[PDB]
Amino acid sequence: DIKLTQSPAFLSASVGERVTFTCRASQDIRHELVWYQQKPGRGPKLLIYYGSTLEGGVPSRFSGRRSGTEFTVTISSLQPEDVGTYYCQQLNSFPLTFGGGTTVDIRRTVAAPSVFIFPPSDEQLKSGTASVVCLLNNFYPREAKVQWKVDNALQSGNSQESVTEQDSKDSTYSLSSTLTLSKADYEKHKVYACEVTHQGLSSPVTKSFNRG
Amino acid sequence: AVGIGAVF
Amino acid sequence: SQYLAQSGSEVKKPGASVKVSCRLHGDKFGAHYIHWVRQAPGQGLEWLGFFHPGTGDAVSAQKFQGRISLTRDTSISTGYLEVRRLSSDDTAVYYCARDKTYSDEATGMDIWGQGTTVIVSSASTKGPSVFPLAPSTAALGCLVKDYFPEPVTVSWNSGALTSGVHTFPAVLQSSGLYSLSSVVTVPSSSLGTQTYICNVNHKPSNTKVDKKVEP
Repeated sequence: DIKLTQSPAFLSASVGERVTFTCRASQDIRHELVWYQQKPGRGPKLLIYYGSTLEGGVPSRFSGRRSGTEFTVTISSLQPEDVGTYYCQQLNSFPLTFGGGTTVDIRRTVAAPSVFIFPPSDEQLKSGTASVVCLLNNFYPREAKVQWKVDNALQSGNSQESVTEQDSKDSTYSLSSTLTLSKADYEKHKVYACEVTHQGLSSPVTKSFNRG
Repeated sequence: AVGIGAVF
Repeated sequence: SQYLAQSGSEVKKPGASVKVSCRLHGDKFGAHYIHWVRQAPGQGLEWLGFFHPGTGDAVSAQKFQGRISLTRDTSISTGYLEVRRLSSDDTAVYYCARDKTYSDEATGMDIWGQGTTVIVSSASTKGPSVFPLAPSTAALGCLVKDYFPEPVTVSWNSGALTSGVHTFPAVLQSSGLYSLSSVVTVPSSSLGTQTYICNVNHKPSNTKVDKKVEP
């Protein structure tokens, strides 16, 4: 397999800022390289082929450049509709490999998440299970961390989380985390807390409750 | 680079 | 318009086989090469194979060789992707895509199908349980637990409440069942006064639940 190495993996910039990301082939692939743009929640779309050639419909803001085995795309001024993940693909030899992608988002002022904690419903407990949710709302830098503590004991492997795509309105992210215990286990402990660390926090915030 | 044969 | 219409979502058990279909509208089926590409949840793109829709000649990626087959039926302008001996690693959205086919060579995928999700799982179709996420500058929501397969849709007050709404990507529990939450942030002054209901729809199970979320 010819390997395509894309850098950086993630890229953030303001609207109207000039950006460039790179695709590097493990060996000469001539001009047989293509780019696809995948907007969030949608399918890939053809951007540039023959390494430098813009597909029809694609704005002049886009360009591409080949230097040897190194291929780059330049967006002269970044716009919100440019947001998504960019993949390069070599068409030179079988199999036709893909790069790992570069994910582009819009940079905004740093925003700390607003944190909320939800104890399980009495309804779920009847059923015999307890889900405790940690909400981290509207924080810009995508990177964020949750730690679950039960009577001040750090939990591992018993939780799951997911984060939204960048909100078009405020350019922020949100994250929800769920700690899931059996009803028997939930009732043996008092304090339930989620500890949040984020760039917008000079120190970690902890949200908690005592069941009962 | 690669082909699967000529179209027409 | 030239478009590619694919078959709908699938659920298959481990070890089973799947066959996806891709139909070309608006042009000659034999004029361009056609590719299959897949993307697993949270991962990147992966090339599977491509074929000559006129001749039937095809090439599959070495990784999948002997495990997949790419055919077509010219009478109906339709390509097919068969994947055998399925595992969890085969869960993905599978795309067919037309190649520009310049100079009788792979030039780039300029027309994409909408894709078909293929889920490899032992789970059987199950409607969700919906539990409130109760408030006490306030956040509330509903937890949508234990449903299969995706998707579900969530609205708030039948569509009247949009601003501040966040519905999260589902996560896959060890049970084979999905879980998601949907939250909304409202003025805390609204709490004892405004009524908040989340509307949950799961078509596979034909479940539609409306749950009123109060402090």
